[PDB]
Amino acid sequence: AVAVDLGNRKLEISSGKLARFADGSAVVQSGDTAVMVTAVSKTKPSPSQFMPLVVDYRQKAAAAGRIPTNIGTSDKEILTSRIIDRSIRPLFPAGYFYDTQVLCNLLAVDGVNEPDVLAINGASVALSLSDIPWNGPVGAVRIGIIDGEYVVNPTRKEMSSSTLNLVVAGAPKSQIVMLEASAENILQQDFCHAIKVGVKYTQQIIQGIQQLVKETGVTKRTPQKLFTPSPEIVKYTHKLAMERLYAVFTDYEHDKVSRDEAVNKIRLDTEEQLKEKFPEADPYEIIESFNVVAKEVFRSIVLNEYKRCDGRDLTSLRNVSCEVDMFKTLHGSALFQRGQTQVLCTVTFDSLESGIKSDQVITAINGIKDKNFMLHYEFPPYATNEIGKVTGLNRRELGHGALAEKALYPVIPRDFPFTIRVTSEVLESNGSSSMASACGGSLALMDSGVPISSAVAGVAIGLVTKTDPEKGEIEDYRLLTDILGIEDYNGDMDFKIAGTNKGITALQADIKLPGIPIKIVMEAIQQASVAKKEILQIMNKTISKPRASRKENGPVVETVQVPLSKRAKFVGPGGYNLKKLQAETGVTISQVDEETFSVFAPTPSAMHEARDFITEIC
Amino acid sequence: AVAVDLGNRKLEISSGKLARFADGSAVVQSGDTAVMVTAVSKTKPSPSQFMPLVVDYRQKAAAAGRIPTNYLRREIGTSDKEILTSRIIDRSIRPLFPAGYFYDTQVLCNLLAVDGVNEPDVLAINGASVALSLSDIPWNGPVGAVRIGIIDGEYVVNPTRKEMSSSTLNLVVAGAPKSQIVMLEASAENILQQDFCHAIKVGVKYTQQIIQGIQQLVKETGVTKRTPQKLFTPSPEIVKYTHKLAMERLYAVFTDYEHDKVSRDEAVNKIRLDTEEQLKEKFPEADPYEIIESFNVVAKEVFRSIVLNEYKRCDGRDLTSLRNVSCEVDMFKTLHGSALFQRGQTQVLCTVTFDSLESGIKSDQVITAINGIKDKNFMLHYEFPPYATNEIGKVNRRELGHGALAEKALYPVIPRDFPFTIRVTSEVLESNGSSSMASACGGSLALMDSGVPISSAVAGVAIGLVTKTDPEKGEIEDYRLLTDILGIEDYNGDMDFKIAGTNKGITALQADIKLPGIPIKIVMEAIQQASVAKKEILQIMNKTISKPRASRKENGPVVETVQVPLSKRAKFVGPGGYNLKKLQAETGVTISQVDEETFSVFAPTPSAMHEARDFITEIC
Amino acid sequence: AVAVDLGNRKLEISSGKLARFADGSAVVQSGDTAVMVTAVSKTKPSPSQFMPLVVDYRQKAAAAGRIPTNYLRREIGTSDKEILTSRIIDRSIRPLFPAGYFYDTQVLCNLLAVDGVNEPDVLAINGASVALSLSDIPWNGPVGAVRIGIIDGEYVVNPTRKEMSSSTLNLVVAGAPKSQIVMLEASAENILQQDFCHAIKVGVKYTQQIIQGIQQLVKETGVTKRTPQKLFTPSPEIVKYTHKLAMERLYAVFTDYEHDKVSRDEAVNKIRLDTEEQLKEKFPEADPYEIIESFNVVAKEVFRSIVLNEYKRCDGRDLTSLRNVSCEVDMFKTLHGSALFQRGQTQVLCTVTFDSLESGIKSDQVITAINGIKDKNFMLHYEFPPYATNEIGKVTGLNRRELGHGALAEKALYPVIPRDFPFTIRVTSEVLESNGSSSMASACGGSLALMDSGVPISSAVAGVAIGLVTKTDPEKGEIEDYRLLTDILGIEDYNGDMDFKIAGTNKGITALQADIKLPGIPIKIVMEAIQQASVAKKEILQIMNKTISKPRASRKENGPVVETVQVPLSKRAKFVGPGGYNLKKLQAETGVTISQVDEETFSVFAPTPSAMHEARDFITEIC
RNA sequence: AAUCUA
Ligand SMILES: [Mg+2]
Ligand SMILES: [Mg+2]
Repeated sequence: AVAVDLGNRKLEISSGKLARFADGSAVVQSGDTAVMVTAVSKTKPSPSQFMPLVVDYRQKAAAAGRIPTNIGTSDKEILTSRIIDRSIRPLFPAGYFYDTQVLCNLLAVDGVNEPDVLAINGASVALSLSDIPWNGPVGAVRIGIIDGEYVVNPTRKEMSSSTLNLVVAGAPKSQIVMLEASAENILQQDFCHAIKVGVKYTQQIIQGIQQLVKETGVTKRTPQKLFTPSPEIVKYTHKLAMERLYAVFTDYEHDKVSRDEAVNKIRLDTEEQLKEKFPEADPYEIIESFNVVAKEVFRSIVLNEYKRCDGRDLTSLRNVSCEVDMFKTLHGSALFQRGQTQVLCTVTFDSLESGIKSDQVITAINGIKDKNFMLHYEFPPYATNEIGKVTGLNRRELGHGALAEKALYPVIPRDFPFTIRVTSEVLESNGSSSMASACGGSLALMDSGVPISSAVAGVAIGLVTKTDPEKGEIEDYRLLTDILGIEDYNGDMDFKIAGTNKGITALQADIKLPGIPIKIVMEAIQQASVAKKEILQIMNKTISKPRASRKENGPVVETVQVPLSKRAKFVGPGGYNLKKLQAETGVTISQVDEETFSVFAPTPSAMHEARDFITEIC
Repeated sequence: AVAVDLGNRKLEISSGKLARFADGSAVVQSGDTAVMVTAVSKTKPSPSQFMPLVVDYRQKAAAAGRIPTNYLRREIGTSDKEILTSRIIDRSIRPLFPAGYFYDTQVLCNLLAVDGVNEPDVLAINGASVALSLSDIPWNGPVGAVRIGIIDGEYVVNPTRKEMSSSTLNLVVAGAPKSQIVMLEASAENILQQDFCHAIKVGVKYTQQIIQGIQQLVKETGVTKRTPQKLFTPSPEIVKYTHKLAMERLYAVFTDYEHDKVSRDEAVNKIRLDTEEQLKEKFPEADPYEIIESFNVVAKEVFRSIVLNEYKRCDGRDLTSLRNVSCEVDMFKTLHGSALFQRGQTQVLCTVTFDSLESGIKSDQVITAINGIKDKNFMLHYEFPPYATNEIGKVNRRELGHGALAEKALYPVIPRDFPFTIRVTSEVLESNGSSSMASACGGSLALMDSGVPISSAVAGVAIGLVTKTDPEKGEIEDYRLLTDILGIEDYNGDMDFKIAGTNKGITALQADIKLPGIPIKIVMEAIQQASVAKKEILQIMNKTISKPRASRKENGPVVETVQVPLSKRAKFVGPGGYNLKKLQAETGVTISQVDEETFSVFAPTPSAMHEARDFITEIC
Repeated sequence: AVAVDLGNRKLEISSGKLARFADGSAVVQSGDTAVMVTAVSKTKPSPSQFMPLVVDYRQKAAAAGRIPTNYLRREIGTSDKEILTSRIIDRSIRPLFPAGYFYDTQVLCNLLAVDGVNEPDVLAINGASVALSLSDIPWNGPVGAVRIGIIDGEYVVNPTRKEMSSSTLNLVVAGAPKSQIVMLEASAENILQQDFCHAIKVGVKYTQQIIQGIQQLVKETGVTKRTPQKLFTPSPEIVKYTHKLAMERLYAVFTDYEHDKVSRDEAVNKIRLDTEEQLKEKFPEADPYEIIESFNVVAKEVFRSIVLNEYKRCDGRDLTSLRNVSCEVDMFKTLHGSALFQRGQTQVLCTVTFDSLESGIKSDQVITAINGIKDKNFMLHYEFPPYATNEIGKVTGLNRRELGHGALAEKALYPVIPRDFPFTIRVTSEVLESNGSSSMASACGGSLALMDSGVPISSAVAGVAIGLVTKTDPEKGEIEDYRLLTDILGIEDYNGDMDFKIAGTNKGITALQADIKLPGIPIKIVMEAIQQASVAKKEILQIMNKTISKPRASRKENGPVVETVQVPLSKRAKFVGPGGYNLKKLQAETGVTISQVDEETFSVFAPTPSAMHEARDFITEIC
């Protein structure tokens, strides 16, 4: 057991008592909250030609106050699993194509110490003490700002009064592997200092975990094969396809489909030559060698020539155009276009009672939104000309919706008369769809008449690094503004950051490298601030201020007087008449007093239909 | 952009603005309702040896687009109304795909906006036609879809929501070029056959106007169709070789009138397992699947040649004769109503269960709204267990579609203001075709056996079709309409024309046309032919039972209200209704408070009422 | 159309009327309750290398067939009672299928009618037997199934619903011809062993009469069995050659008492890899599965021969010795109650949480809550995470295994749970380590956690599993010798003949589930399996009593607290908000449950006293 | 999916 001190917090880490059959197990305890994290990795190679890592963070009695539920994973559990997955996936060795599952069990929760941060550290310790190949321990802390003071691992009470909710995962040598933040439109300088404080605290956790690894003997397994392309067949692919790929990536009038088809034309014209040259080569190895050669050729152009595949410099945006009031019956609407990415954002007002539901146990599972504000994000298969199932929601769609929701959350007004639901549908996808959902969402919010404090613009910052194979240190790098899909795919990170013209509201740094220096992170934040200014200026031309009032076809809430003698007929047997009227019409009726009822009509026409029934009944 | 005028209604078609990445995309707008339909088809052939076409119609709100909470909940992802609309769109566009187009195709419908006036389901069908027409996906001529209603004796094209609630007909017609009919799906309030037939002719006329507008939009756009990598149809030289190997043996099998479903299928499979192995030797390089489909083509042609040339079915009937129909009722004492309907080798078990009126409404508004209350307090659950075909399967879109059709058939004769919620359960114990239509006949018997005072008995039948078509002109030379088709005649036929009604009208219709459209003359004669069969079936059913029972069974449910004083309300109801909720789960009764002093109690059985009564008395 | 008389009950059995397309069909009727059971078996062999038998018992209504649920089946899914009934039917008919029958088989039960008096679950087992007997599916002799209850000290066959609610024993017996018990499943209210044993003897006598009636129906129908395309059993000459290679190596592994679960399995797999290559070159044309199953047969025979010949288990103990048992309580402060039970290499984490009495009522009370309400407000939730076996698996929802094991452990602890407890008792048993008996360890750990939580259970409950290794005549098929094993490991359950799980207090039996893999076993073997487990259970209760012998005098300080706060009538509208909006908002944001109990009284339930502070401030500020 | 906690 090792105790790590973090200011006024203490992190108790232990292993060797529970779940000893697993490849790796660890118990991380803070206060009275204990999380057991387990890592299991299969020994046989996976049929899939990639890393089949899955993280399942499960909560027992998932509610505020620990109400024991006792079928579906909660959205909070899904988001926590994605944060853990992003913290540990970069540190896995390349070619580790083995099925791996990390499971988090909430042994105890005291309602004071948040178990989500403990689960990330537990995943690090379980992997560190296991035989699973994994490069270096990571440390995860949460940084908040309470009354201008930075606090490490704030309690539940402190988090409720914090202007920042930032989670930092750090690697050895003060590297950063994961950033996930949501701020109440705080200054960039305050945001930058919180990352500096967080990275310092993760180093203390890392050296504590390293002490635990030193005490208990850890022998790493030897995988039967690491599925990385052979260097001698990678460099032969370079000879065949470098010139053709170079012309394609300097062909500045390509679009998304044309560039992809041109690359695939070279791939089909080179993969067959690779097969004859190396008959014994793995069929997947042939595929990955072309991906390796294409990726490095793509990045070499950016590093050497400071020019991108579509002919713009490292700091300029794509073509941005937007419009509002697309359709008459929508309460609010906006079509935001950025390059070849198109998002349709719709604002629908709802009754405040639609935020709560029946099944109060289920209601506490997903909670109640503080501002009665939610964002539903959809990524239809036709956005990328693909076939896919539309039932349910993906993990990626849930995560993208949460990021866009917390980007717009700081500017959403308090105590709005209606529940605000924003539906962002990605009609066309070429990268930064979630950030486009924030810009289009704010445009649609202003079009619907919601008096938001400021317009919110999001942007994605890419990164291309030259890393020496001798030590793994970064010597040169380029930061790209408003990256395309191919730049995210061939890049090192997807630094999605949103905010108003005077602050930052959300951040999600999806770093594919085993860690980046804090210097790069600071420069990416500054670079994104300038790009955010340009996007906001374009957005303000379409609409700069919220409309003076909501659309005339919007919802209306009015009270109806029902006498105590006639109320039996009004509600019927067990509320049958009220529920029947709420099904044939969208009107929601909720009793307020013994002689009055509150009627919410989604449209003025629905109000007329309901009013006819109320008079006829009474 | 092209505008099509359909009487007093206007249709707006546009493309090139939204979802430019999809193979095809279109926005269809009527009034303030706009629907975007996209069509994506893969380039590589699908591993499955058939057409993998899936239509997903999605709604962003419920109750005429007035429930914004609907698509917040990914749970309860799809409703029955969405499934039925997806099946309608699928039936309208599936027959127009080229034969052998084994490519994964998905058609997705997004409701951009709905005004609560114009119905988006018909616009979705037209949007699917435009998206496919403008795309590079190989697809035949444009399909126009309209809805025809009868309001105050007048035929209305694309009636609004208000007009639909007052119309005696809800008919959806999909038309191909040259006034062909691709899909028919109607629910009628027991209207006359002549009135029904006129609406089909009116609808076909209106669909041609839509096809004209879509054709102009296609002309303006530079639409170029892709060349598929391979169309998976058997080679003509292989089909012709299979013909001389198995035509005589298949002919003897289909002229043997002593075969049942299993014996005929086994005899056909015996020839298949004898000819396919010989096909491999003659064509070593042939695609293995091509061999399976070659025998299917030969068997289908031999099967149809007998009906056309000899006017005789495979079981010895003529074109108009029905199968043996036997009925039974009151088999089980505890069931409120029951009926066992047998038609040939098709056996359907129908059960009527009476429930409380409040049982039809869920505990939350959102789920209640998305799956709205039924027009009457009546629903039909349709089950197709795997053992009905001696198969193994998990315990469905097809069962939902069949149940909706059987519910549509029986809905017009269901009485109004019935004290209980009528729930009809149809279980296909044995399947040999027209199981859904047998569910309508058996359901009528079970409703009469349970004591439900239906206005008239309802019988349904399926009409087959066997055509000889010109290989060059594509025109129908001669055709045979078949009465009460078997399963094999559906499989080898051109359409499955399910139509139900009383002795004096038509209540439901669903034409599953597998041809690229059929002439309106064939449809009119199929309706007339089904009228003759419907009368004969109703005559047999009347022998088993001709009128509803004078009263419900003595074991049936009963409602009665008990008095609870205000002082005893706290003890009786309990903490937050806990005591009431415990009772309604133990004894099976349902207690609903109707006023301050009295509670209404519904008990499924008189014994269940006895159990709840004794427990209630000791508390009070 | 054959009627079987069982005392004052009748079993009407018929066929040839409904669902004639199925390979087998039968209608079994008792009183006014009728059940149709169908059996469909494919003719083409399954691509899998085992037996794909699935039983789906489906109901069309809940609460004795009062509230219909078939229409909502798409949304409500399969109820817990249906899953448990399917497992009982599966256990009754699975052992009688011939070895090597690798063909997809589905047995479907359709409840034609229920009168609320005769339970259809027993008729479904008999209907499965008749449907298989009259079908062409290769199946062994008919199986009769009865339920035995003890009402007022007398034994009742197939008790009604009214009688079952007054019975101290809910025992279901499935019997084979010649009085061979094939399935046992029971839940007793801490009854004596002598009374329990007599009920089994009575039940087997009644199942013989049903078998006689089914045999009469089969004879008059004229049933002809199909000939399977192939029975996938290893060739006798292939097995013999495998026994010439792996016999000595496997014998050394199983006589090496220093092994644990992982090392022993790794040692066996090392021999498996060595032998399979020699088998492949010796029999190149052999089925690749046949090579695999040949080693399994040889390894099973070597493993069992040591127990029979030498009376010693693979870990060195004797037939009656228990593995090491360690117990802990109060491992976490915030848990209302917790325990850590270890038995060899089987570790179970048991947690007790108290909720309000209204947490046992679902959302759709009229229809969803009808799927089940706990009698004593007590339930056990059993989880088997994939890392207990060091495996990877899907981890949302419960499979049939976890529902069955949780039901068994819940029934073991149910008799000792007190009555009129102020809170809803919820026990969660998570298997952290698995080496053969986790469901029984959930009963022991659950008893410890209940005492640690402060619940005054009548007595401690201990569960044990009894294995069985038999020597069977190749020609006659009669058992000539047998050994009963106490506290079996996973390897002994896998290579054994039965998984006899029984639990109870020091004075009686509370639960039983006999997972017999043989096609029936003599009643005397079952008789002394109960007796042997009585000795084993006594020793386990001695170890558990050392850790904790009596429940704690009071519940933990951080436990739930419930009391009522008065809300004035003039401001009740503000307190509840629009349509109870404020109450639901407070419940989601704090966790407290507020339920109106009078015209001015609201009962507040708080999971923790700290959360009650938050709620009390909220009520104070919102008046 | 279903056996299978080897
Ligand atoms: Mg077992
Ligand atoms: Mg077992």
